[PDB]
Amino acid sequence: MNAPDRFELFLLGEGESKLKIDPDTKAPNAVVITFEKEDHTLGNLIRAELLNDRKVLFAAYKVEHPFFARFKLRIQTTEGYDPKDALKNACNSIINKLGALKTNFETEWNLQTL
Amino acid sequence: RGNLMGKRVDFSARTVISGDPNLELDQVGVPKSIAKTLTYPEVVTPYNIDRLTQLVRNGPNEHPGAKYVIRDSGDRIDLRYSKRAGDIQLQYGWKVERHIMDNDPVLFNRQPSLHKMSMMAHRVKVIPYSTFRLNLSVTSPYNADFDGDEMNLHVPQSEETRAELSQLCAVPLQIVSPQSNKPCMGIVQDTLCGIRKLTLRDTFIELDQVLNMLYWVPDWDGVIPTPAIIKPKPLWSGKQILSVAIPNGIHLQRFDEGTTLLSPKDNGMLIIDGQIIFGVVEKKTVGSSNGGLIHVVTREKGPQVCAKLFGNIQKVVNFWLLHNGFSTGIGDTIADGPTMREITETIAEAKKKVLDVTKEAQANLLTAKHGMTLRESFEDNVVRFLNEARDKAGRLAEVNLKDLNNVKQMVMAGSKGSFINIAQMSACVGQQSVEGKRIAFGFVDRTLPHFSKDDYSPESKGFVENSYLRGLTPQEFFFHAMGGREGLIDTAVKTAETGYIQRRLVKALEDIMVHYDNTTRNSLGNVIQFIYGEDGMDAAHIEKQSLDTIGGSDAAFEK
Amino acid sequence: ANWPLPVNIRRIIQNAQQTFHIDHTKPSDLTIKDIVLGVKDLQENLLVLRGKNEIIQNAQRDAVTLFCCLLRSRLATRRVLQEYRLTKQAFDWVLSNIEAQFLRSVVHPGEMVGVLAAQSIGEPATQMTLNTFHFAGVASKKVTSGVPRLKEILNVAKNMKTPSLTVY
Amino acid sequence: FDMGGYFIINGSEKVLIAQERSAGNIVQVFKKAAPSPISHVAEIRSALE
Amino acid sequence: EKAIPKDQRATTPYMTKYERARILGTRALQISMNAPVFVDLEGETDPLRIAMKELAEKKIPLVIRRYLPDGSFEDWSVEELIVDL
Amino acid sequence: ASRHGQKGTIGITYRREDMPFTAEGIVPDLIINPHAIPSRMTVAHLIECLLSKVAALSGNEGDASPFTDITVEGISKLLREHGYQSRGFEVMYNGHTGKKLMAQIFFGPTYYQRLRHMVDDKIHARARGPMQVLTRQPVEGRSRDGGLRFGEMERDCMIAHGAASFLKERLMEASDAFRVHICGICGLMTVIAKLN
Amino acid sequence: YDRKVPSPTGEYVKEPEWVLETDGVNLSEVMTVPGIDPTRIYTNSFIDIMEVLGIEAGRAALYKEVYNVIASDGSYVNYRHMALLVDVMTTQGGLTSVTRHGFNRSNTGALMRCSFEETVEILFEAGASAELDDCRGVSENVILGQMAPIGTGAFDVMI
Amino acid sequence: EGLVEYIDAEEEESILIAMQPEDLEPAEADVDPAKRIRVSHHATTFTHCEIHPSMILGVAASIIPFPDHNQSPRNTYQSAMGKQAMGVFLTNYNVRMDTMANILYYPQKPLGTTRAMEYLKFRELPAGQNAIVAIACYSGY
Amino acid sequence: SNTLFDDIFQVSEVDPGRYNKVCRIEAASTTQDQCKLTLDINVELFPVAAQDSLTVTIASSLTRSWRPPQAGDRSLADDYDYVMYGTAYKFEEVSKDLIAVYYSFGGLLMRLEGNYRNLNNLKQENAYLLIRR
Amino acid sequence: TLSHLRRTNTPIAKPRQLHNTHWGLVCPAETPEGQACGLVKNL
Amino acid sequence: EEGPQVKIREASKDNVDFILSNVDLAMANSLRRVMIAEIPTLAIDSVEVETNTTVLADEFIAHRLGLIPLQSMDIEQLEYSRDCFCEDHCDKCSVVLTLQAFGESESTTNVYSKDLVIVSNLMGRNIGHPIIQDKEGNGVLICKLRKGQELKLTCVAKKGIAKEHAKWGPAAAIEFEYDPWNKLKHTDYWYEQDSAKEWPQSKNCEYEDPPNEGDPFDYKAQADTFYMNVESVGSIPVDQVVVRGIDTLQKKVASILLALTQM
Amino acid sequence: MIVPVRCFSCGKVVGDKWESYLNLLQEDELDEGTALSRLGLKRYCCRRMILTHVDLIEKFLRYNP
DNA sequence: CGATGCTC
RNA sequence: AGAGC
Ligand SMILES: [Mg+2]
Ligand SMILES: [Zn+2]
Ligand SMILES: [Zn+2]
Ligand SMILES: [Zn+2]
Repeated sequence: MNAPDRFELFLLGEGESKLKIDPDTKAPNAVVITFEKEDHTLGNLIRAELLNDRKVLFAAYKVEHPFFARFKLRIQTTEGYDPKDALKNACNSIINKLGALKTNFETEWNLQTL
Repeated sequence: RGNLMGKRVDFSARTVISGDPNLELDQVGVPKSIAKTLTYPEVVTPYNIDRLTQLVRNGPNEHPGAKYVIRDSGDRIDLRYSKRAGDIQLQYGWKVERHIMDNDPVLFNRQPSLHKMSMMAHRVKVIPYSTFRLNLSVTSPYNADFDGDEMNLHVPQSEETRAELSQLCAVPLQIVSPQSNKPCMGIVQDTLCGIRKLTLRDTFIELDQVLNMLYWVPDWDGVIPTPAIIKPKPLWSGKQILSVAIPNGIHLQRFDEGTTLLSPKDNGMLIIDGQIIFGVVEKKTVGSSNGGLIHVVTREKGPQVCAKLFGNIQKVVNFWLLHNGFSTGIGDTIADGPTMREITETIAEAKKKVLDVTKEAQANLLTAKHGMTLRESFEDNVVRFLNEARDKAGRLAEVNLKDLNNVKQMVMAGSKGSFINIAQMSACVGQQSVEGKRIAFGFVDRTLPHFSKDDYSPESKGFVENSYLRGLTPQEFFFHAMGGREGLIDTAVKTAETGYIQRRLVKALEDIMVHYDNTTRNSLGNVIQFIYGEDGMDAAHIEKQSLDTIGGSDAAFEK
Repeated sequence: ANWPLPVNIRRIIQNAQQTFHIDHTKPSDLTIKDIVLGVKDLQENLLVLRGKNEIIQNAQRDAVTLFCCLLRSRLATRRVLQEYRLTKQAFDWVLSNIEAQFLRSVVHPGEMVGVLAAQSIGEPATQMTLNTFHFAGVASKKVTSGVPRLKEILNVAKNMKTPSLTVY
Repeated sequence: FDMGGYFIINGSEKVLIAQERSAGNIVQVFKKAAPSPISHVAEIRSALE
Repeated sequence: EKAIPKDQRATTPYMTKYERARILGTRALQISMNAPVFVDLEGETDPLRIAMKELAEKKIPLVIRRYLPDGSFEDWSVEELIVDL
Repeated sequence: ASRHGQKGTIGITYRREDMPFTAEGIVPDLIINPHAIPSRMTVAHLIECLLSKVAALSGNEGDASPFTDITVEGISKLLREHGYQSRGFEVMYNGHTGKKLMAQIFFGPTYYQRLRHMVDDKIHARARGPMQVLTRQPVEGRSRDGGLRFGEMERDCMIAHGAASFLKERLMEASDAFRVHICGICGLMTVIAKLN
Repeated sequence: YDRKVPSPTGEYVKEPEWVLETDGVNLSEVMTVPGIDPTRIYTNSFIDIMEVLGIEAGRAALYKEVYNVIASDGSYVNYRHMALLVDVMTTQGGLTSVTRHGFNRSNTGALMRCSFEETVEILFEAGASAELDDCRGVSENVILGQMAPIGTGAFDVMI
Repeated sequence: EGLVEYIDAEEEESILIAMQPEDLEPAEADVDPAKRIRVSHHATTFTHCEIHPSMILGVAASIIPFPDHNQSPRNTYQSAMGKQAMGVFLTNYNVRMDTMANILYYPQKPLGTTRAMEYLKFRELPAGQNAIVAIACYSGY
Repeated sequence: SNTLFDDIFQVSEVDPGRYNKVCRIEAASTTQDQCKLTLDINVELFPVAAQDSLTVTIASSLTRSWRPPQAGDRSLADDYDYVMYGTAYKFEEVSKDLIAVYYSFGGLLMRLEGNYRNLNNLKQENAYLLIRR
Repeated sequence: TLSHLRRTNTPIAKPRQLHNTHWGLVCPAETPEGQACGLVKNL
Repeated sequence: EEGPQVKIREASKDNVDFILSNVDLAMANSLRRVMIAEIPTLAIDSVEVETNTTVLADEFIAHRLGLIPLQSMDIEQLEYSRDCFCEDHCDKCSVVLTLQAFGESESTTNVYSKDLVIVSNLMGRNIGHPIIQDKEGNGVLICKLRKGQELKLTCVAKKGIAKEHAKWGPAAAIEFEYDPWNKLKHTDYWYEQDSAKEWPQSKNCEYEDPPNEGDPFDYKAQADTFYMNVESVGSIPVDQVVVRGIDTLQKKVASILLALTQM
Repeated sequence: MIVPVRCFSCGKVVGDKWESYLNLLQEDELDEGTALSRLGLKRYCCRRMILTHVDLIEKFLRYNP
């Protein structure tokens, strides 16, 4: 009866935009990104990758309530480094790793019988 | 009684309740359908006209919308019907019966309303799904659980009526209760269990998790505290990260058993400038306790800050615990082989002590003390022996439970269970009673037709030697069932009896209030007390304090 | 010694101790006059009833009797110097804090104390488990308690179940 | 799988609930309260079967 | 008549919570009904939040009639009453 | 509810991925709180689970009959024989992170019952509606769109709070309220209402 | 019995003492028995304490009894609440019960008393003596649908 | 053949009943600590023996797995709820025109059964499902 | 500054009071026959056996938000194998000359007894503990 | 259904209590909670 | 090839056992999640009932029809109806199935997923064929019919993901384990006497060296080796369940990268 | 009341396995546990699916219309 | 002359 | 009446 449609988990509803970049007020060179229609699959993966970057000082994600998909990603980088750039590299790093894994599996799969 | 003192009312709602770890203490989860039903009459002023026109455009089926527009004639325009429903151009002085929106003060209630705390103003949070959602720490004043319970919501219709709720009846204002001059809300369940676990000396957390826990606190200053460890890897202690939830200027000192400022057992409590120095955080600290972290925080920083404190502690602990986990299985009721051997024989010597007193009674050697029968003194002894037995066997079991034992963990946290629970589940259920006496001879000279006549043995008169783990025998079962039945009859009687008592008390004191001369009078103006409670102090603004002149030796006073 | 009283003095001290950055190494700038006469003035300034007449003057004096007993025991010259190690600054602040916190602790005319008292007793009565007391073991301990007793009391039962004398 | 034992009155399934009563033609003696002038009482509730 | 003059007023110089709640409510009702505001609004639109500011800046032109149990009363202005709480 | 006086509602629903998981990829259909266990002393619930797990693994019916010689040790010995830790504990991984949970979970099948009276069959809300003929007060029932009872006990809580106006509003604006004409002399409702 | 007694050096010390517990009551007669401490004599029959020692002693013994019921359960309620209840039962000079026999007979408003018990009959005798209801009571204002002199309504607000 | 007999509470008063057949009357002359403790014999002048002590229970209580390992009121609470549990009340549900009917899509016979359930036709008309359940502190929901 | 206190201690006892990652150490200085130490050490990352010789150092510097080590070119007063940061909580005097200082390293407690603490160990939210060999 | 068909009612010293004599005759567990507790029985 | 490494242990039409080395746990998990929730498949999303003289209810049957696995090999060459420019559904966004069954024999007649007949124009792509892994070639018993019972209905199968409804799951159970010796100390074993004796040894212990009793705790160590077993329902082959999982995740990460360009 | 299509917990297709299970029990004279394992129902969630299934449809088809 | 609150 | 905390 009061159940939201299941498409509302992965589908942006008119007005909602994927990313929302809000500059953090508490810390310098810190930003807060609101990802709409996303969850732990992207939140954890991106946050865990940002940690591998030495110029990244802070990286944490949270899903404020389970009812809604939206998560929040806080990034604080060193002076000179734009947190948006750190997010970009984190993403590219992931895709490169994913690309490699795809080929590696395909190569191994083709050696197999049954 | 049914029409004047109380009556059926408009702007009311009712549903099944649910717990929400992500809702604020003073908040209430309102199903969008309910929000869409219940309305507030808002007058058109230049301050709101822009919002109101948009809400009127949204109509009765979209949430931040409305149903009915009242004009300077008193005629309602039904927004769900009406040809001009999408046409309406608002005028000042007109009222708009808008839907219930986020942050509206509403009166939340759970029956029976035995308290002023069974009715509290909450901040609306319009949410999906069919249940009313509420913060777990608001559970106790309401005396609510989530096993099918239903709660009532009332909507103020006046500006002054909504002021009364927000300024008098609001949840944060109700934290420290005048009933027992202590807080009436504290940290419960998962949060209480997890907070102990998180707060141990062994509990250390790494950067990746720390930053996640840090970010979870909304108030967070954005400053990463320096780790307690800077050796091969930075490692933050549990106490450290939880201290982020505690505001600055918070001081708390306790002392438990062997607490010695060097707290060897990690007991007692020491919080300085809102940094937990030592001591495991449990019920005495974080519960609804008299001198607790909660009582202190409300008195020091204020209700609005203390209400926020529930959320911050909840958010960290719930998160840490979600990633730690906590369970309970049949394994946590299992006591060690050697322990059972002791338990079994502890009961054997008890059975023997009883036989000996029986044999003594039968030999006419037993002598009763003044005031009681030889049989009354006998029965008194047998029961003493039989209770000692259960208590000894239970202590034998509790001692054997490892710090990793989940039931022990819950008891230690103060989240659930007590000694008896451990005792009855793992060691021995014990003696059963009906009318304060052991199982009576319902049949002529016997408890059951499986026994012979004139049998006063523990087994014969309802002593459950076995634990719930081992299992009860048919005799033990039936006897425990007789004890249980008595408990249910009493429950049904107590619930009724106390209800009538409550009504009488309320009716007899209705009209007593503190007048403008600090005096306590009734509707006739008759004096009941010249100074309220003999000091003219409000009960919520009072706390247990030591009078340092009364005690100690004469020399110690002098020194 | 432990009794419910308004104004947690221990907490006010701890607050001054941190706020003013007290150090148990440097001597205080206080005086016997500053301490003794200071706390004496604080007492002369505690209000519950603000009337300037004998009856009310004495009524007011009575209400603060126990709180001043606490106040003196906690703000004695030895303790202020040897225990607390307060400065004039931290002392004058403690004194002004108590006065304000006390006036905040006072009941507000309007408080519906009758309903409050009724519900304050009525609710825990509802929470009472078993008429069969913990004294049921020994026969010379059997006195009617719980909800049955509470009923005997409230009705002013002429013929009570366990009439007893306690002779010292 | 139906077990019967019920009736069908105007299409509605009716159960006759078993009724507990004290049996008749039983002699039973009772002591009477402290104020009462009668110490004990012997009673029979003689019924025609 | 009956009354009590400004001098000899023995009641609390501090505002009661009940006095505050009614004061804030009655003023919020007026603000909600397009009545003039005696304070400089700073993005404020909520009748209660405004009344709270009008109380904070002591610009609420209202008087409390404190009744004593004999029937007599004491008139205290929102301006003179201490709002500690 | 379980078959042990263990009644409870759905708090939330989670999809397979957010749910915690076994290294076998087994996931719960239900998650009950450890806190429902100690005080309730419902040891049979725990025994049933252990037994049902061995039963599901062995393809036999579990004998959960009362006065028998079946023991937790007996079940435990058979469960370990199936390659599981004898007391029903299982290593679980956090659905969100994939990381192993520090604590092991008592996991296994248990017979649960779907009970009548669901939310949608209980949700009521009224913001003005039908009034009773005699009293001129809101009707009684969800089906008839009735008003919720603001009983005398509820009245007491509002008195204790000192909310005099909210109390007046509940008893007037919401529910009743009527305008009658009173005589200044006899003070009776005998005044003939000839409006306009 | 256990007793906290000040030692010759100042500190409170446990000094156990012989105490007699009785089945039945005759306070007046027992207190005059030589060898007892008539100052310390106690009875759970607060009515007997009232009859022998006075209304003020009755009040003390009445609170002592109410306190004990709450304390026996392990519960704690602040003194002032029970203090008020006891004082109410006490102000009339005797022991006023919290039943239709005690408080409902009091000089209070006709409409405020009919709200409890004996509803119809309370209103009949009110119409027999032709009672004037103050309307200064909670119940009457509740019945009348007016702002009662409770908290918010205790004072008047003027321009 | 007079191997079994009908006894009322009045006659129950004149007889001595054994609980188990064997276990209560064989002979006398080590044990399993997991098994519950029993009182042996002492009274050995039996006139009757119980068919099965689990027969002291009735319909609702007969559904409970191991009630002998439960606190007595939980067995009572369960008995009240079993009647609120939906399953398959009868095979002809599709043929009856009745005020309210609640039918479970996929009823499941419990993995944990009672010997008394055979006579109560529970495994043939169930009122629940064997849900894989974790006792855990997860999201705190 | 720099340093505030330094000494080589002799391990008397190593007790794991119902813990598996932490141990409470009892020690006395090799130099001063009056100086004592009571400290909780994380034996999982720094194990300490009985009768060991450990160099205990108390410093004050090598403030604001914590930055991850970042190997880059970062260098602090660490030539040790075990570092801790904590707060001072009690400065009790144990008879005339002897005095004791209480430190908490996120709940890992430290008690240092002696007399030469003097113009060094002060009332600070600061204090770093450094242990080598 | 089976349960309803095996129900008992007791109209009007200690009827609500589970008596020893109930053994093998009336269910020791199955009774309603409150008001009807001990008066509504099951065979 | 660069970063993460794969090593297949077992491979069949229905399962893949593999060691996923040189990967971050966050990745291994995000991959496990995406295989469960975000791979698009084809499933019946609409049932129009013409006749139902069956013992079962319309929606009961309808619910089962959605659970029947259908070929989802060429699922990428089928549009999501919500993106399709048609009025409701078409061949660019859906597959239409027919179920016509009548119990002719006195004996009980069974209705199988083999009985669903594709009526839509597939346009040469491998889609909508009811997945049959049955020995007898029947695959999934939809329902049973009596002497003269009848079932006549029309099914519209649509593209979708498990996140919306579990019927769209290409995958069944994913076995997932790392650090079989608990060297990382990521879990604290519950025990009575001995954790080692009481906890059964994992099959993946053979693939890692034991911790060795006389060794101090490896604090710096992190999980980089994962033992997995991806099980396919049938709609998509096992290799593809994994590949498409890697691909879907890759796409959503690229989606975020592109959203940054849009600002 | 027909074998559920797919196991509630994991999703492994079980609707195609009932008739096979029944023939394994009757014709092959095998026991439930080996029968289930021969159908490849390794995890206990898949096992409870079939083993606990009560096929009420057969009783329902017995009704005349 | 009382007799828990709520609900279809 | 019948039922849920
Ligand atoms: Mg409840
Ligand atoms: Zn007239
Ligand atoms: Zn299309
Ligand atoms: Zn499965």
